[PDB]
Amino acid sequence: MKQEVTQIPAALSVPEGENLVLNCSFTDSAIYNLQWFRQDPGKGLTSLLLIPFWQREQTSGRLNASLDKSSGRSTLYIAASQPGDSATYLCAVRPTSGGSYIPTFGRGTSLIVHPYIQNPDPAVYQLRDSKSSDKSVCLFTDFDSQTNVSQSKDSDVYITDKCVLDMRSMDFKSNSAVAWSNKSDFACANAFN
Amino acid sequence: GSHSMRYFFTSVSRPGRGEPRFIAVGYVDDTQFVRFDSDAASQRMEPRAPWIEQEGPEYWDGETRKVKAHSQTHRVDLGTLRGYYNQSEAGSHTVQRMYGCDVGSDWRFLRGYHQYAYDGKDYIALKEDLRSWTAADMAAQTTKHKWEAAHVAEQLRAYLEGTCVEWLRRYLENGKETLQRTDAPKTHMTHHAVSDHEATLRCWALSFYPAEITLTWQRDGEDQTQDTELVETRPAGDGTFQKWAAVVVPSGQEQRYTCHVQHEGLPKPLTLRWE
Amino acid sequence: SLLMWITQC
Amino acid sequence: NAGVTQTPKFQVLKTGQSMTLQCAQDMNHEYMSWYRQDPGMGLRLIHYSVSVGMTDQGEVPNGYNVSRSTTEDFPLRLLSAAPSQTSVYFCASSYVGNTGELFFGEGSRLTVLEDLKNVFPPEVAVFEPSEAEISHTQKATLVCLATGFYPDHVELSWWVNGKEVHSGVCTDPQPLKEQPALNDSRYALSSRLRVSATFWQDPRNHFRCQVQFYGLSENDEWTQDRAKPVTQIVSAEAWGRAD
Amino acid sequence: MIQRTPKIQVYSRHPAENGKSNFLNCYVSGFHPSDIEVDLLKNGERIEKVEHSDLSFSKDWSFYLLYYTEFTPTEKDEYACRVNHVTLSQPCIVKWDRDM
Ligand code: NA
Repeated sequence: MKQEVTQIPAALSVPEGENLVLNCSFTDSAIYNLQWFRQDPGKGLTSLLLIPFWQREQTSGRLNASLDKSSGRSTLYIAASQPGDSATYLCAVRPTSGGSYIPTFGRGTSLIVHPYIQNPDPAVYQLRDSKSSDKSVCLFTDFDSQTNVSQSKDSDVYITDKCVLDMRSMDFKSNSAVAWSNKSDFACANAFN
Repeated sequence: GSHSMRYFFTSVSRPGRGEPRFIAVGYVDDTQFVRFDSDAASQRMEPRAPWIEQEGPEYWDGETRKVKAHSQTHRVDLGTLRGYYNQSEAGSHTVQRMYGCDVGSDWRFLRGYHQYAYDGKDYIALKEDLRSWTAADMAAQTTKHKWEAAHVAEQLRAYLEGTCVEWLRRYLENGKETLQRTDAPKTHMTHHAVSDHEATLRCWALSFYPAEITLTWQRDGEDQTQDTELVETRPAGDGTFQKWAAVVVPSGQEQRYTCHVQHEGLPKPLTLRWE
Repeated sequence: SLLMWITQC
Repeated sequence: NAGVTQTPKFQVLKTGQSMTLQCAQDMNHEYMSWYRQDPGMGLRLIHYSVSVGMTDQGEVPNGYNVSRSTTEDFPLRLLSAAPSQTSVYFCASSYVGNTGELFFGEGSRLTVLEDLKNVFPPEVAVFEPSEAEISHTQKATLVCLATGFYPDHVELSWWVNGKEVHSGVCTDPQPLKEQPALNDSRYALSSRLRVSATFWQDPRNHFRCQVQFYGLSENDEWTQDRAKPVTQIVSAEAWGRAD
Repeated sequence: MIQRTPKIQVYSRHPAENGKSNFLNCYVSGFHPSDIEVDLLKNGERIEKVEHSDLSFSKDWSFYLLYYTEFTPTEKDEYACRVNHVTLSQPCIVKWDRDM
């Protein structure tokens, strides 16, 4: 049995506050341990939980995982999901023969936890450079999490992906996306479509 | 008959003058089949019995990798134990480990073992239940607590009851011509007139395999267990063993004594008496 | 065949 | 204690240059390994070791060399860097027993280029809150824009009145390509810092977006007419205002 | 660290017969620590070509080794085994007795 680790679904998208489940399956049950990690784009890997072949489950805060070694699967459970849980979750297993001790990793499951915007108030604003400057950027903000931000193709016109920010002291969170262009004949009105 | 597979490891620190020495040997019954020596130029687990030579490249690579990992675990252990015992770092110390499994005539699992020693003395051993530990002293209580927390006994129990017995069987079958062979002892008795009125009767068993053998002397029909000189079984150097048992008897009465030899190679036990 | 996973003392 | 320590965290190399990535661990781990992970791709093992004096190949050993003369260190050597080696490298270690838990170092981003004239530091600018956002929401969002950098080796941070802040901040997970039609396209990265309108309106508050760029070192040849694009901090600032 | 001094046995592989080539063995056992020096002697002189087994140990942890060399026993040539170890303050010489 040449080890193969699978993680389906490969992508998962849920609203914050919901409990969720990530799956891990492996072809060879003769493993020493199974370990769950987490990785954000441009960042490293953070170990979440480690389950040796002698344990059946582990818990760490809002995260818990089970290991069904005989049926070749493990399940990572995340309670009351928060937007910060957003990342690519990776499952890996170690072998019991060969003397290499080499882990086999699954491709991973990409998780996006959407924030709950209680009072949407979508709007596009124009912001000027503090330097002077004739320069400006467009800011699309306060839209709900169902809003899709794509880039109405047009080289010279840049549009970022949606981003979530939390104003923790005031229990408030909002989505935003930025757009700018080097062309003069560029307006915020027709920036996001 | 019954069989066993056993691995022996010796780790010796050589402070100031080199890395630690690490020697590993493996045996099926009384036959050595593999060896590793950190000082040899090879740096490979090496065959020592003919039948293991049928194992392919993967086997040798895997065993060589696992024995080097053992060497590193032992390398760390030497320093850990030195610390536990608040010992100087100028002295040389020795760590020994032995593990293996025994099967019966039917090749079914009989027992497992995993023992560890420091400076020629018991340090920690896995009990026969393959669940708990016997810690020889106080420093060993520290290792015991780490082994309970890390569930080392469960890790060992899986290997001893599974992997260990499976491979022992594979080897017994692959090397049946020699492993399952039984060389019956060649026996004879000598007589040496030691002093007036006495003589030594020495009963011999030579060229036998396996090493287990029972040599006993009786006077009339009674066992002379407490009055018999018995040497440690020794290797002949050709894969067979030797052993002798001697009794001091009064001169003119040597025919009242009988030497009995029991061995798996003999259809029935042998009785020897002086001519 | 040797033990694979081995634990430090 | 210190865990797994990898260095350097960022590095640019011209094709044919030598490079050593360091990996140290103070846990007496027997197993040490090196991985390379291309952006959006999986972890691929390069080399590994289970003991001092032992090294063995992984899935992609070509172009790399390793050594294990000590328990604590497992250095990855690149004899002659190739553009194909541009990737993110991770070193990972564990015991060959206990629970076998794996520990990853923080990662090393290496960029190999045929010519260093493609390296550009970022220009940074801070955009002030809209008066329309202020009156409509009673909040004020500042936007920082880092543009024209290459390689994508930057760390953006917000400083308010001299202290770094994280609340009310969100930075793009990844930069965008300024010229998507090109392989060596320079990049842009944006970030937002949202505060209450009254905090923005206070002329005593100072806001600063800083971008740490990792580029060339003081020991790199530079034949271009522009300033040498060395590792540096580039920042832009804005002060609160009542008008 | 309690040390154990070596037990020593000197003997032939096959039954000794004058004028017939054989192998002289020196089996050292029951010793700890493992470093030991073993020589085979012919009339008090060290024999050059001597080989030995791989280091192993018994249940009580003591080490054992077999040193051996080819020899041709005669009525008068004296064979012996010389051993030095930390537990010994002088080298220990055990003479070969074809009857033991
Ligand atoms: Na273990």
